[PDB]
Amino acid sequence: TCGGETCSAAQVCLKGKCVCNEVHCRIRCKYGLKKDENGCEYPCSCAKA
Repeated sequence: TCGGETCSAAQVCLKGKCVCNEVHCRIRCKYGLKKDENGCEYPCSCAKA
């Protein structure tokens, strides 16, 4: 575990906390990237607005 929590596939355990991993997306989107419920932009997809 990561400090009492399980990190999602979008996160990495750094210093005992789940944080979003670095973001590298090639798609170009009118409203930018979609965030999951932790705020992370993984997998890369265009946001609905």
